[PDB]
Amino acid sequence: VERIRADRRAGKISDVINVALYEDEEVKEVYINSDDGRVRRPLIVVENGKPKLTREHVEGIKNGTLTWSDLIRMGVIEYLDAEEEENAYVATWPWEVTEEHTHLELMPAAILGIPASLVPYPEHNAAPRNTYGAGMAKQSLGLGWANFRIRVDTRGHLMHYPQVPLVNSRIMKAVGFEDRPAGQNFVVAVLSYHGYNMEDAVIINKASIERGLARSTFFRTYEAEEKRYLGGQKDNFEVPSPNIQGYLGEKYYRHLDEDGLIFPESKVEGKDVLVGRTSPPRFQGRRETSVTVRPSEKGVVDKVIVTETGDGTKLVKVTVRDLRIPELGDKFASRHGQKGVIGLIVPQEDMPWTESGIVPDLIVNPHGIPSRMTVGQLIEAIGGKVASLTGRRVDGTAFIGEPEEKLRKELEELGFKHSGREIMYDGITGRRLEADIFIGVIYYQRLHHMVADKMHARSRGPVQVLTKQPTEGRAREGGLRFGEMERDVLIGHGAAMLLIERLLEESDKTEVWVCESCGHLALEDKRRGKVYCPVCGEDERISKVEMSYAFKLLLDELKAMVIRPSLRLKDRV
Amino acid sequence: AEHIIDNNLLPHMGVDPENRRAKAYYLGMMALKVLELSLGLRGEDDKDH
Amino acid sequence: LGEDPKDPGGYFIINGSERVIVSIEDLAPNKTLVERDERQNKVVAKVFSYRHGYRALITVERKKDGILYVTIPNVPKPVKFVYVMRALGLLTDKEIVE
Amino acid sequence: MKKVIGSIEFGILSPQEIRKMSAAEITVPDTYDDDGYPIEGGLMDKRLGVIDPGLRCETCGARAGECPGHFGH
Amino acid sequence: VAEKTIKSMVSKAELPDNIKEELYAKLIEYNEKYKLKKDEIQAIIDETVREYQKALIEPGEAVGTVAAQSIGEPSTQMTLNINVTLGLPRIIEIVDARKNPSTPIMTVYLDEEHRYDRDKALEVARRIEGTTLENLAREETIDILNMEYVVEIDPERLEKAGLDMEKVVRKLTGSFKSAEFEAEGYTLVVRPKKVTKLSDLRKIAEKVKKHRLKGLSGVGKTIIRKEGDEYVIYTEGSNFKQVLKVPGVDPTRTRTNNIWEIAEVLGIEAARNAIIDEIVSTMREQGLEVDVRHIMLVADMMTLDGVIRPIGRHGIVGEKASVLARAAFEITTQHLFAAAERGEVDPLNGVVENVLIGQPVPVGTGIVKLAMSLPLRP
Amino acid sequence: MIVPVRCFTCGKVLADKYYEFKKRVEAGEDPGKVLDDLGVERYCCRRTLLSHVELIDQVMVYKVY
Amino acid sequence: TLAQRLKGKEGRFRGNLSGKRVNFSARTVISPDPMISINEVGVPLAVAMELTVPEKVTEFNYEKLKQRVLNGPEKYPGANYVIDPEGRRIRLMESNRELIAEKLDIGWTVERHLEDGDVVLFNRQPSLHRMSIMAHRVRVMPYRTFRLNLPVCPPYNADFDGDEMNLHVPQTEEAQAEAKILMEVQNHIISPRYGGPLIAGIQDHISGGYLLTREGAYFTRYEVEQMLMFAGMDVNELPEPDKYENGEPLWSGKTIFSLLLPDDLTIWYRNKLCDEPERCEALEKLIEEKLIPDPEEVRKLAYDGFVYIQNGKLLSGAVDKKAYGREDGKLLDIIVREYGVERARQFLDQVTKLTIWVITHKGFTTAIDDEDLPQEAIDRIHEIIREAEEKVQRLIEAYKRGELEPLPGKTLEETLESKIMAVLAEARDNAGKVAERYLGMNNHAVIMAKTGARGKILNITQMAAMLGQQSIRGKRLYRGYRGRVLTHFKPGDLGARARGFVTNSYKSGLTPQEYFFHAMGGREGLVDTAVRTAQSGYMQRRLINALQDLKVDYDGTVRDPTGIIVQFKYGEDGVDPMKSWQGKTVDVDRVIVRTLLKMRG
Amino acid sequence: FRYTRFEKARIIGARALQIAMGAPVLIDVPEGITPLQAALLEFEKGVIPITVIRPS
Amino acid sequence: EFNIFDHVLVPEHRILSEEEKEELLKKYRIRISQLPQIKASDPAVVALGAKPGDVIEIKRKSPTAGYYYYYRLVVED
Amino acid sequence: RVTSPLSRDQPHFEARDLHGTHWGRICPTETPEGPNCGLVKNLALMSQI
Ligand SMILES: [Mg+2]
Ligand SMILES: [Zn+2]
Ligand SMILES: [Zn+2]
Ligand SMILES: [Zn+2]
Repeated sequence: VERIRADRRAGKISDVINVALYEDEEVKEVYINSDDGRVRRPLIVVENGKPKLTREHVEGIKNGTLTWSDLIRMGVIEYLDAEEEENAYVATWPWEVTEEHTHLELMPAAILGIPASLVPYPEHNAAPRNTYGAGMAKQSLGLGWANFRIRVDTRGHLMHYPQVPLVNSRIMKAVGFEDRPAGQNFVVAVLSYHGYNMEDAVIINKASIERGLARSTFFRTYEAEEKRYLGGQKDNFEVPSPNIQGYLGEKYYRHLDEDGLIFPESKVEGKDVLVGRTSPPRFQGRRETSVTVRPSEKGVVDKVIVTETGDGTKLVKVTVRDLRIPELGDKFASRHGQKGVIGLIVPQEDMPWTESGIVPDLIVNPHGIPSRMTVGQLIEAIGGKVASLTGRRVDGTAFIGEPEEKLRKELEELGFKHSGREIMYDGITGRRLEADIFIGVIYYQRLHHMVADKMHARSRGPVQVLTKQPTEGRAREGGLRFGEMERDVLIGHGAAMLLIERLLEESDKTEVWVCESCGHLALEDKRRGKVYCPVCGEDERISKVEMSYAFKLLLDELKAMVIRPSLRLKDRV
Repeated sequence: AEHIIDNNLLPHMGVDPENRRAKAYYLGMMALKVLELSLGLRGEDDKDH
Repeated sequence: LGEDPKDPGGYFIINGSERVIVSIEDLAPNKTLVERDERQNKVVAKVFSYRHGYRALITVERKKDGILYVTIPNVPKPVKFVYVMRALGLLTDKEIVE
Repeated sequence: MKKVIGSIEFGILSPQEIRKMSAAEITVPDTYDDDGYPIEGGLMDKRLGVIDPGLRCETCGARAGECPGHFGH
Repeated sequence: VAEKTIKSMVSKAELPDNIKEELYAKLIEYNEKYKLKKDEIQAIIDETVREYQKALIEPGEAVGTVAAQSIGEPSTQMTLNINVTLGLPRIIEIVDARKNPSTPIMTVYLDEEHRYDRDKALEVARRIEGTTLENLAREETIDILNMEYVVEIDPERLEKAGLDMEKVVRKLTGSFKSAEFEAEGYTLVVRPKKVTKLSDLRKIAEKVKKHRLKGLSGVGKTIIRKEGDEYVIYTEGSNFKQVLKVPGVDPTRTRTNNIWEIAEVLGIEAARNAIIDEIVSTMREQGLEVDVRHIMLVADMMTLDGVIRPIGRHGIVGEKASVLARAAFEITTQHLFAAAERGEVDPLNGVVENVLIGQPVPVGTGIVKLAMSLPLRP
Repeated sequence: MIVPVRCFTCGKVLADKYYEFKKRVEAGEDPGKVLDDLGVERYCCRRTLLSHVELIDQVMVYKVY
Repeated sequence: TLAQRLKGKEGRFRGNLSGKRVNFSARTVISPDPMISINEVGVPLAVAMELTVPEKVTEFNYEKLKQRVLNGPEKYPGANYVIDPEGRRIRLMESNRELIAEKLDIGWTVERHLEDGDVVLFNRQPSLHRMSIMAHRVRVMPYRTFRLNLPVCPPYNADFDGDEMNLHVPQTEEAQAEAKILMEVQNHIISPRYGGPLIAGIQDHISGGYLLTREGAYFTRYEVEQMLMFAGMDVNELPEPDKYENGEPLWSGKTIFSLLLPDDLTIWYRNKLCDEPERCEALEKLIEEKLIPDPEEVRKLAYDGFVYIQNGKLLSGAVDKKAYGREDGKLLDIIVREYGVERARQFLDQVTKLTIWVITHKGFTTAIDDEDLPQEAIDRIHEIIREAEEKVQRLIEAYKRGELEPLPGKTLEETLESKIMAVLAEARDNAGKVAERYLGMNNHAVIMAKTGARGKILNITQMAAMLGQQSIRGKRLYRGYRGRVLTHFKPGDLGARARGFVTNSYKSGLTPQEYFFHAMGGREGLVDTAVRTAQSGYMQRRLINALQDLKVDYDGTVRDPTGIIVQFKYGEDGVDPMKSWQGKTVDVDRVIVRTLLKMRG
Repeated sequence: FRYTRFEKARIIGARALQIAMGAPVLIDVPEGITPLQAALLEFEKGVIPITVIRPS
Repeated sequence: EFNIFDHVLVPEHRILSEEEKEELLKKYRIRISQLPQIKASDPAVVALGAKPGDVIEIKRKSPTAGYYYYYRLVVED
Repeated sequence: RVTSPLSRDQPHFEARDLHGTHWGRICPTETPEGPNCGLVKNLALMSQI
């Protein structure tokens, strides 16, 4: 094992080979792995208490004369899989290495993933809070890609003024998050304000919103193809004539050009036609198959792309952009797992201000901070205030970040309180607040969970063909499901008439003819205007019974399963 | 039975009917590991490792 | 070419849609792991054999009776280890022992 | 007036009951032809109901969306 | 006001018997402290009667659905995972009427001769606890020169087991007649009589080591705790019938975790009481406050037919008279086909069937009947 | 992708002095002293100027028409 | 096939018969609104203009419905559809809105927009209990979010971190009447599960009540008038000032709080702030001796830990979770039981606004110095940690030398593990006590933890002193390499630090190994929750299907649909658990005390 | 004799349904109210004609 | 010997008379098949010497009402 | 992203929890919520395959 390790360190053999030694009184085994799928990490080789990495190697790396592969080649740094690491003894820090140590950790902060490194000071937060912050880091909005306008993504978001965090880890610069930020720095004051920020809710300044803070644009791309059918039939890109079937209306084609394509920079609403298309009839005039905006969505047409598919058919892609000014119900989350929707938009005159002339952009309730054990948020606020005052960004890397006490000392030296508390005045009364309010700069991210895309209201509309029940989804104007648990609470409340109105009257109410002789479903003949039971007869004793259409479907399924349900009718009174 | 033995019992040894000594030796190694774990000679294997 | 320089790549475009393959954390192929089932009171070793994309679960288990058993795919019931040892070419008991 | 369901009696359908309650006999496996019209004697025969809006049921005389459908055998 | 007058007024008042005694005791306690008058006592009695009338539950309440919701909702905040394993698995096992609960625990009480001193409790526990040969042995070694298994035991566990060496060798010799047992020093030597095959040695070696030398079957671990100046014995494993007829054990307060053993030994009513007690104890340990009326309703529904029944497809739901209610819960095809075979008739007297059809449910406002005189004018 | 015209907090105009601030920062000057010399006193305006990242030039290269 | 179309979650029974999608429903994100009553819900204008309620034209509402028809679907308040007595539906547009309006008569149906005072169903999923759906009153708001009052959140278990809720509009008169009578919010203040308050005050209300009613809290005339106007209390003249400071009158917070209580209410108990029982003992003795103590005598020995209300006047004590909190509010529970649900609803609506005004303008905040500790406290915590580590090392050495005594029923390894865990738990408790010693009542986080508003003392302990021992499945961390959780520790090391004992705190900063251990613990907790939820739901469904048909008959018995008597009397006493006093039939002592006080006062 | 919540709800629903399709109000009511509000006012005035049949 | 009724979990069991059973049936307006059932092999039944067809009056120890009366009908195994 | 072939509905208590061998290979904090907790993982920043 020692000879193989020495040969690998000398560069005689490849670095993919990993060797491990297993020693025991009963068994003695040596394992060598050189296959695929092994996840390894680099470690600095430590020999007799001295690491192999010296200052000369660092100088060569900085000067550019040495690369990482060169460092791997000399055996200074080696990749260790899980099997080889069983025999290793890694020191966490360079000043903690001894003669017993066999390896030295390169960067303890590198054990986290890319989204997990976005959180500043993760060691000062609870683990579930760090998990939530890592999860919500992928839901933020910002300048993700510079070529967003030419892309044809189905959904897209764009923050108008993205900002690099003032408190950020050094890994974020190397990863590339600083070039493509997804949030803004918010002046946040921890204060209870009129009960509108309780239960994780937040309060946002009206003037800040009107000045462009957290402004976002939502993109949606629609596509239309001039499909070709058998026999030479094909779709046509033109404004449909009023005489054709399926005509939506005159006002729905007001934005269409003579080629059937919508003009760019045209304001559109729900069910507005973007591409005018017609289709050949089935088994008459041509039908209408135009591509329209979603009923609950609106915006302005951004671009129109005219191209062809792989089969030569015409392809038209239309992108619609909608301005998303923050409002009530818009989800906002910090990097430390603190999330909540906007509870109230408060004018700047009513908002409190400090003795230095600082008005918070956001107000968070103090009740949410200590219960979740989030000290990293307070440290980030202090660091953001210090960075704004000094002009130098505060490093927030894990385990090597700027100490909290240093930030407090810098804040005290800058002329502010060490604790970050400032004297604030009430916006409405104008009097001094009895307590010094903690206020700082916290990086806040706007998430894609917007109330504009979540509000759904259905009264009546399309139903499923099979069950005669309301459809599913906001795009298809569907209804809300009244599940088994909802029926359970309705039963527990003792509301029988409410249950009848919900499950039967408003969902699938229908009437059927039931034969009173054999219990079979009678047949109504519209030709002769008579109702009779085909299996048994009984042209007279036929009664109409109302029930859910789902029950009729169940009866049909039971009959198809060679099961005869006999409905015994009873008088209402 | 011959087809099942050739194409199902340790295919990574091979499907050629000649390659049966290797399958027998691998099964013997498996039995040795089982007996070592049962008699306390060796410890359990961590699946999550 | 209309591409963002910061795009890392590493994905596929299928019919105009970006598809990314997610790595699967599977067990080590052709590796035998021994485990003890306390509820069933048995010792079972399992290996996953790979050959041209085909995976077969070969299981060697020993019950409370002290008799080893071999589980083979396309066989509805477990069979004895000695029977497989005999059918695999080892006739005499000396070869099976050695 | 109106009547409600008092009780439901279950059982096994007899072949005679299946024959009597059937509106048509199905023997052609094919459903639709090249033109898209339903095939007489097929599974989508108009005697069993209508799905297409322009179609008319031969047993009920009603249009799609209000014809309850009819069993075959 | 004399106590006789207060007692007469309490008896004359319309109240339950348990309320009457508590009210009389409270009135007696408050009479000497504040010198209550007759009118004050009468007003107190009237207020108590009014409060009792107000607390009565109105007819038509969906008590079963409310009980199910009030039991299931606290289970959404329960915690998963000596060796008592309470929590959501415990309540799941209780409501599912598991025949053998995981880690059974038997609570054993002692009479007046053993509940005061620790030595009597220890010897009662060692009598209850089942000790076999495999736990007493330090190591297992198969010997081939004598062609028989050899057993050695440590002195500490042998001394604590309460039986000496002679008791051990008399126990195996009487129970096993195929082979004889010889002993010297602190070692067991077994000698065969007609055993020659090596394979037959293993089948007789395992049978010897698993034979129970003393105690009750199914009990392997026993601990003793002190509470309320009394000694209570807690054992691992449940053998209620055997432990009931054991000297030095009080059978009036002895109970077990297994509700099936309670039903088999004590009765169905005792099984219902044990189910109620187990659910209440689990809820109290989890820190969730649940009214006992829901628990007693669940236990009464569980033991309606004289046997313990689960709440799943094999229990209360399985024996429901409604075909549609049975088919809607878990098994649809099997229940419907079984009803078709028997020609079952569903009277639609339940709630689920009326929900499915679209008829008013027989609960809440569904049971209210209205009448009105037609000649009505403003 | 472009510098905001006004500070998001108090509405103070900062876009006029942003390019001078960026030019002086890239020349090796202390950003705090540059902000002080430009009249940027409150740290909210300093937050707006320091945390802004210019990205419009990376968007202009892609034509939409 | 046919079998798969009937069984399963997506089958005909569960997916279409027992539960199905419904019409006249809406769903959007919820936002807080303390200004509306607990009986009201904020409905968006767009939602209100889409959802319609069919109202028949009668003699007393012909003009209103005619105006609704004339307004049209694009003008609020208007209508979308009109149904003639013949039964046909006519859509309303600009061309025919006048013709329909002049054709309106008795018997027509007008599908007008949602207006203020309408009854709708408000539901949050999952519906674990019957309080998950309640009937509210419609309040129309311009924005796009639902608005729910904060005290109604605990019944729904709803927060405002992106929660969405469903709204249902009943269409028939019988359904509307059933929702208005049975399912109103104020009718379900007391939870039937445990017979205690469920619709109660929460964190900010509790903190504001404590700030208002604590000792030394005084307010000026302007503040008192402003909070009275904000809370909506019907007060026309201020009471006599309690004291004068610098020539300006001042009012005690207890005096302002006493305006909420009824004039004939008397109750005394011990709250969560009682840390000196010797001070409550004198108050209890004074109350017991006389039963009508003088108000001046009570105020002389008043204590914040003992709350005493006499004839609606808060003579002593402070407001906390025991006042009107969920599952612990004695005052709210007494108000519900002795004054009805409408009086309780008014009291809750007034007190929430009053406490919100008090906490808003006084200033409540938390900062980084709330978890700060002096150097002596940190030194004591470090000494405790070092002593615990030394004890663990001594136990390990004793186990290695064989001197460790095995515990009954366990071997050496489990005995050593139990001893180590007990030592670490004792060290954590000692560190928590040391931290609690130096955190006074002036700290806002300590106020929140002690009053029961939000958080616990342990939460402050973790950030201040130390985190403690990280464990999964009730055992110390062991999953990793051979003999060690991490490579950075030596193999075979059974010490505290190598097994998941975090000596650092959140403020001090966790080491990478401690970070990994805390991540393991958090992952275990998240996995436990995500596994427990499914089993709890399955058990709830099984119980619901087992006990769906049981109900109380007119004779007090509970019977199955067949007719078999399950209980000859529900609960063996015929008492609703919702109306039961702490699980008992009748609270005799409370009735006796209240009647005696009423007759002697 | 006192009305239960279910009985009161059923009576109010029946009265509101009657008012919706005829059945003029027996007491003076303010203009612009719903039939449910009229039924609630009638119940508050104690003028309802609908009785409850109970088992005996 | 240890009586089965001395246990704290076992309530008092008493066999109802014919007139008492008829009065119980008349009071609740139920048939003999609408009562809760108890097996003939139950320890309480074999301790009381009852036979299938009888009704057992059970005096439960009610946590809420103090004493509660329950009735069970003896049925064959 | 790294995923596991195990079923999401089953509680894999031994597989969902963070292992000691995930140091430097699997991110300890970035995991999804719900059935994917502990079964869907992400590569560490220092991880090499
Ligand atoms: Mg939430
Ligand atoms: Zn017929
Ligand atoms: Zn038809
Ligand atoms: Zn500014």
